[PDB]
Amino acid sequence: DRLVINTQSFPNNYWDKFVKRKVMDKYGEFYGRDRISELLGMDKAALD
Amino acid sequence: MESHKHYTQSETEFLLSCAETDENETLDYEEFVKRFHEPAKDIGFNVA
Repeated sequence: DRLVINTQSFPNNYWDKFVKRKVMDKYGEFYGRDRISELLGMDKAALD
Repeated sequence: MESHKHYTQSETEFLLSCAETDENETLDYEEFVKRFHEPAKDIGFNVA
């Protein structure tokens, strides 16, 4: 399951599609915004 | 100090000022901690 985090379709079946951003808010401040974003597979520049 | 990310700039600079260093612009954390952490332990426990 180390891989499913890098997978972009994280909880595809699980209806809370929202946990990537929840985790981003929870652990962004300490562990590095960019490092946590790359661990979770999402990209701030494309988001903006 | 800033890699720990629990310490703000004010706390970092206060610890810098309180810290004592030799001519090599270097400090010893063992001396620092034995000077300050252990004395605070029991008084802080009493306050708690």
